[PDB]
Amino acid sequence: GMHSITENTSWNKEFSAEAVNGVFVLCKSSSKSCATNDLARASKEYLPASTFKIPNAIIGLETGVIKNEHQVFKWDGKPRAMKQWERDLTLRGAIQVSAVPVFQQIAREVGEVRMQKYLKKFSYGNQNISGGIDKFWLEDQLRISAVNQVEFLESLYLNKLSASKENQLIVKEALVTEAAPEYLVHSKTGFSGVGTESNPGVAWWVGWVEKETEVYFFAFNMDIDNESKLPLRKSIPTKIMESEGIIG
Amino acid sequence: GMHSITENTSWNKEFSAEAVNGVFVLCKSSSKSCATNDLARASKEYLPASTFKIPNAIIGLETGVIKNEHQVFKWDGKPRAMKQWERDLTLRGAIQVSAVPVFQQIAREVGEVRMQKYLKKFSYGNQNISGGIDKFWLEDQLRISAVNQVEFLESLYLNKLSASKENQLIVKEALVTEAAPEYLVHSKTGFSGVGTESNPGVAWWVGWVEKETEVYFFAFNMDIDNESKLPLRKSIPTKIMESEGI
Repeated sequence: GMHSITENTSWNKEFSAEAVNGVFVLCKSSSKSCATNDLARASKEYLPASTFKIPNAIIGLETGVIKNEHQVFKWDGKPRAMKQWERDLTLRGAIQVSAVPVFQQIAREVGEVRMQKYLKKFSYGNQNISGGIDKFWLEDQLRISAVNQVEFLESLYLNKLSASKENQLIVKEALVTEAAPEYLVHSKTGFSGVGTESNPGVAWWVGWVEKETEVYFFAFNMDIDNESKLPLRKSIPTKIMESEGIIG
Repeated sequence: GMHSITENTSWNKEFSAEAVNGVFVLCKSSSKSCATNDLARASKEYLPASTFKIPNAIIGLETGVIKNEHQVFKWDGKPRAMKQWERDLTLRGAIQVSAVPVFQQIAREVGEVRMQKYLKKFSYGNQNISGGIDKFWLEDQLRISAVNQVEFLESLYLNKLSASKENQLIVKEALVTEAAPEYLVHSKTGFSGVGTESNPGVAWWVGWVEKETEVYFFAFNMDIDNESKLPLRKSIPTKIMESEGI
């Protein structure tokens, strides 16, 4: 509830320029002041892909599966699907390089019962974790909208998720992607893949920006059927936020 | 403490090149593996200046003087020593720009008895807060060594100070100064001033670097009698950390 959202089709400019079907949701201060290029798509649910590392990390910490912020996730030396992952990682490292196999093992250890419990507590999308504990967020039935991502991140920002404050803080530091004296960005990407014939994949960028004493929450997604379009998931939102005087 | 520290006078190069008198302490993983260019100076206590914002912030939160990490520190329009501080500020913003007025008010509200209690729990330097509740970490009185800085920051890193884990995490995020996927820096500057006739001031840089799965704790100070030398408080420790692959 209490979300107040205004459609502003002038933001479509950055999408049509690139022939992208997508949505940006941007909120100033709180979910009581949000704008989007597309009201319908703002509420449409998509696979979260690696944006699911945010709740997964919090759940891993809450359940004790992740011992504390200093746990090192060791590589067993066996092939992983991206070279970036073939190394020992911190929790922050694993989140920042989107190290799927690290979070797959976290998920397995959390287990279905506890995972379901926390997604209900977090109101995380359709809360559908069916299809395999180590892959549901990448290829099964879990879906969440940009609106819901914004409400979830706002809760995280405020430490109001149903988790310890210290666990929320740990995950928040892990999400910092830009730090300057008066400008701080927390963000996470996701990418489900290129989809299938007439069923595109989804790319995400979600997070929040603290500028001076203001805070802006954001969530972006787009249909994607070609990996070469992937950088648009950051550049389109960056341009919109620049046009609003934010990126700065 | 349990610090194991080795003198390496090869690190003196980057000082004498710039005609600087100072010390660098650098530890890999923990205080059990540290190196310095000068053991004696590494243990010598100096005025912390704005590096004191780290314990002061923690104590601010512990005592409830700081509401929480979302507290805004409103400006009241009265001119301040620096333009930069003539705006409202978050906790992080105030630390990052070293907004002394903000922390003076925090200190006053904390009070002597509590400030003393906490500096004792933290084993923070000589624990000398005499000379006025809002003055003691500037101009003389309180002094801390580079070694003690490292030990304190390692405790903070590990959430082992006598303070809530929450409050430590809040202050740790306020100290982030560089963020990349597998490189994270937490750091804080200090600079007491240019001081006097061979009673020079002190510049500090303290913090830690997380690179891949390793962590490095550092503390740097140098004598400074000329505001123009101030960039060296970063460049000398940068050159040394670079030479070690950090």
